[PDB]
Amino acid sequence: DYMGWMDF
Amino acid sequence: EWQPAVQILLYSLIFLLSVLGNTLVITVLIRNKRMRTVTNIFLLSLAVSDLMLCLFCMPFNLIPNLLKDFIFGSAVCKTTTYFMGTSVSVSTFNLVAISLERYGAICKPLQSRVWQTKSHALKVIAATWCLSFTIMTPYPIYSNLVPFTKNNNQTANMCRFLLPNDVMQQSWHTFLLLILFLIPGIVMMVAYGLISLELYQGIKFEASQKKSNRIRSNSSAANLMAKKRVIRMLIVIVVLFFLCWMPIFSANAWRAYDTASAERRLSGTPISFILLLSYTSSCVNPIIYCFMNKRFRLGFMATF
Amino acid sequence: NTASIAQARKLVEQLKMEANIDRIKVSKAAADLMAYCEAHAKEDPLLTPVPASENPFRE
Amino acid sequence: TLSAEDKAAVERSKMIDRNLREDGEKARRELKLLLLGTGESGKSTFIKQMRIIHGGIIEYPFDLQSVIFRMVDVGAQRSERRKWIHCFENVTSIMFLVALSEYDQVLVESDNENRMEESKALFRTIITYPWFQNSSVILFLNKKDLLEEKIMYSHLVDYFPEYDGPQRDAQAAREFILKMFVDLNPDSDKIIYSHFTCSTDTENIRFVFAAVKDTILQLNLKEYNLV
Amino acid sequence: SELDQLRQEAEQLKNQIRDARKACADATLSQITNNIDPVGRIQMRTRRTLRGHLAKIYAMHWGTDSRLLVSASQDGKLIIWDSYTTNKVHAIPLRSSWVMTCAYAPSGNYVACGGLDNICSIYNLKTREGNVRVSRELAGHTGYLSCCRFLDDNQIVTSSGDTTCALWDIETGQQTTTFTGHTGDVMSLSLAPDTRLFVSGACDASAKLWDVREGMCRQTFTGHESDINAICFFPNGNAFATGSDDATCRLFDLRADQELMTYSHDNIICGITSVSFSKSGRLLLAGYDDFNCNVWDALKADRAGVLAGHDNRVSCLGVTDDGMAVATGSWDSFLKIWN
Amino acid sequence: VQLVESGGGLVQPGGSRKLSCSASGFAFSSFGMHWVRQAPEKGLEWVAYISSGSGTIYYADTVKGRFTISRDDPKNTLFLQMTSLRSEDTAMYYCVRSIYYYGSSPFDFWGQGTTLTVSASADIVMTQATSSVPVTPGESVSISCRSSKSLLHSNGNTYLYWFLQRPGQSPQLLIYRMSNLASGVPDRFSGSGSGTAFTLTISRLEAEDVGVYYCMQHLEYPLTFGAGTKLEL
Repeated sequence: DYMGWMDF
Repeated sequence: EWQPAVQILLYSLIFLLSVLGNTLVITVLIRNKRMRTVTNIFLLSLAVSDLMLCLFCMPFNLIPNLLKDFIFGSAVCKTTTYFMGTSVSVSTFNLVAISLERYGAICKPLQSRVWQTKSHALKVIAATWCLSFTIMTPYPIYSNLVPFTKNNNQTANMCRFLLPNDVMQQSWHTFLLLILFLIPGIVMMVAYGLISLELYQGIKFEASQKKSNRIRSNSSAANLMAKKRVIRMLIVIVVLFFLCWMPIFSANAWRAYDTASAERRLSGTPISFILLLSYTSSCVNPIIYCFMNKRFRLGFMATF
Repeated sequence: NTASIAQARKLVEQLKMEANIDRIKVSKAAADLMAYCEAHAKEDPLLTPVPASENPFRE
Repeated sequence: TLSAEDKAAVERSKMIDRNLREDGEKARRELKLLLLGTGESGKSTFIKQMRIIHGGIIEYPFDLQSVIFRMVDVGAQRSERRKWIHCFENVTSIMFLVALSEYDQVLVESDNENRMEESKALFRTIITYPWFQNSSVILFLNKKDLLEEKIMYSHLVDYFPEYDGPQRDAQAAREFILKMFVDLNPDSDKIIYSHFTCSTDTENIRFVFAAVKDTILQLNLKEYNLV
Repeated sequence: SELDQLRQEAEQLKNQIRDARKACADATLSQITNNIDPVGRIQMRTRRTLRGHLAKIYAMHWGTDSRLLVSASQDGKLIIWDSYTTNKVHAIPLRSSWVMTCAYAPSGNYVACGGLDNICSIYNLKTREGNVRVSRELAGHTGYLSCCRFLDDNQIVTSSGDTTCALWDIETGQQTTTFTGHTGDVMSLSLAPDTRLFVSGACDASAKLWDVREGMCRQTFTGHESDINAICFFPNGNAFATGSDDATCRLFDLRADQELMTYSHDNIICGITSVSFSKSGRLLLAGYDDFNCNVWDALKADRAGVLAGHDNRVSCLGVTDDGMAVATGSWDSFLKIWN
Repeated sequence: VQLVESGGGLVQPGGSRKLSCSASGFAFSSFGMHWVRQAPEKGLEWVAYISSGSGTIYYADTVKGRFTISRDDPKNTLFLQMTSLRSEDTAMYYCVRSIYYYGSSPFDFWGQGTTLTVSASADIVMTQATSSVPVTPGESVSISCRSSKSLLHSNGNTYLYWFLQRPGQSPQLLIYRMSNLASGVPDRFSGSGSGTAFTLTISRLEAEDVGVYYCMQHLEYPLTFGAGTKLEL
């Protein structure tokens, strides 16, 4: 999946 | 697909340029001890912040984005995300501090000599670092390496910040969107706008005195060109700041408020380029503030 | 005398005073400076290094 | 290790350090200025006019708008200035007085050289000393009213043939004098500031304040990587 | 009489002096010391960096104890340092910031300062009030004090922008002897060790040797092409070094009446700012407009070493009476002690 | 230069009193200040020190905590606020100025003193084993002092002091650092020593030289005095 990002 | 290749090319290029640029800035500024002005002191602090941003963001973004899996451990996830947040916070605050310096230096040029001194510049550095470390402490706490499974049956991990509650995550990213963007950006626009107004009123006064409170000046055309170039540099600074940071902080506001719809649309390549622009700030800054400046270039010729 | 030539006459008086001075040959001036450099080479803590106990600045 | 007496000596050293730093603060919050001028350029009357307008070496302290100005008149130095002018390497400006009446005056004491050409030679030498690359020059062209008299009696073309302007007009003549001084600077990045003043005019201290403000703006442009 | 007489006798006497000198030029110093073994490299290290001056250090003087030194900076302070402990013994708030010369009395009881104010300010160090106060304002010169040097607690020799030197009685605050004969702005003094003579350099590129007591200029030394910024006696009193804006030192011998040796190098375009001798006379240390001091073999004119720890013009350079250390003061506000 | 101590007198034990002294004729803020006390028939004892700028305050163990030393430098006045006063606090109290730099003479000036009447240890021991010497004018007399530690510090200073209390007046510094005569001391005084044994040689004695002679050490706080050899005419 891998849905997202690290905030910075 | 084509996106991995261009990602690798552009990340490799901006990494190499940011490392080379900021290490050049550091070696020039530590080698020419007479060159450590208060501004050059902030430029040293900013180059360190941008080297740390480069080294502890770019690989730990690209590789997990290429591989779709965080191959490092929870301790690496904590450390990396902490240094990311710290380097963003310090880079931002140092840009703000250079803006308020320049505001003092141009728009209150005598009254600022009461307080603008290397001791003050170190005090403001120590405050901005210690504040950034303190405020970023949620990152190495709540950045759990939440696990999942891919399309195959192998389990995989992803480094993500999950503050305990949705309202708490919204509060956090709104506070960040204020204190690391809107407040920096409004303070920068006020500082560089009042500077631009002052310099343009000087240009107007010199032109009208050339047509035969501000003062008669034998300005060369080179001084008018320099003042215009300063105005253009200040506008370039403000625009490149908004271009580098409105995408990421807007994406983070979207993820904070509409999490599913945001990650569906921005996850993978798009956010990889949004972050590539964010780190492009870390390359643009040493250019505008050091390589553009003739004195720093002369120190680079005068040094390694 | 208190006259408009006095700045020249006083200079002549000084330059004739300087002319009449006895002079020692540069051979003996040099030998004297050598003799003094030699006799004081030990009494020169810079011509040679001096140990850290004898040097008050090495502590 | 230190004895009780060596500790109290170190404590005296550190109290002296803090006095030195506090006088560093005081000596840095004061802008030094070097007032220079030829003989009969009016240093006395000019300073006296600033003194009534204000609310072998004479330091005149002025304090304007919370900023303190240390106007150094080096007075009657019978000395070769090349040997001590580097004391003023740190000053924010040279203030140069020239009297606009000097064009008609020739050096009665010695020869017949123009009193303005000696002032030109002093301006050139000061502006070209390497110490004053970072200092600006503030050029007070004093006694404009005596020039406003002399022009009726002694025409400027007779003394400087390069004057293309009219023989009637004071403005064109003092514009010419300012041109003839501004031309002397080869360091075209160095802004010469100039004012036309009279012993009647109280505004001269405001002009000094604002010219030094502009010099500090230029320096802060250089120091802060704004070209 | 007339200039067609007196100013031609002056020329004849100058020619007679030069002829008498060239007759005295039996052999240059460099020929007699060609057999002297060289001093090698005089490597020296910064043992102390006295930090606390905030403007350009202009002059220094070691006390006879070879431990305390005063130094003057255009912040308007004299600082007296214990060089052994880095401690500031006194900091004297000066009436005029524009200091250019500094002296320590050989007893230690007094220091003197002078500047663009035409005063040599004699400060008493040993009051019962425990503050330094100005004991005398010697205010009879009419150009800046370029050098002050104490002969004794009652006597100081002074050099000014006015071409005269003056010997002062401090007790009575008045000149006891005025030394008239330089034409250039006279720049530096050094008293001889016997204190019976001193030598002075001026912008006329001449050095004059004066009898303190008689007042007569016994001899005039002329080999420099430009102003003698700096002057120091060789420690026997039979020779002195003269540093000039021509970027040379020259060694003059008081009894050869002649230039013995010149300390020059093609790389050295910067003027000499200070000269001092090592206690044995064997090293001549020169400060430069270049941010360095060069240590010269006074007998052989080889550059035995360079002191390079400064980032601005070295303004002053003193060697302690005991020879144990070299102080170097510079326009970067730092006073570095070397040995 | 003047010190005038005041605010002594009689107090009940357990009481508290602020005795003070005011400085004139010197830059009091430049000087460090000591209190030294003298019980009615006993030797000197150092009470407290306050340096320039009120740093590095020190007390004796006999007065630590119970006494506090302060200075009003703008008023050039020193105050010793004593509390929990005791019978052993009955003494004449002296303001003693002190100044510390290479070659200074600390303890040079001593105020006239103030009497306090109360109605009723690695500290360097200093021994003056000879409590009395019978002296005749013109004789040479060699007062000697011994310390339970060598005062030769590694910097080469022997931190030893000599004081003369001429009878009925405040002590006066004779010698500082074993071998320097104070300002105005007759050159007939001389000091010598091995670092752990010391001798004061009053050559060509005068009737102005009779009184009580104290040796003191300035190596370590608490500063300690000998009992004092009395010269008797």
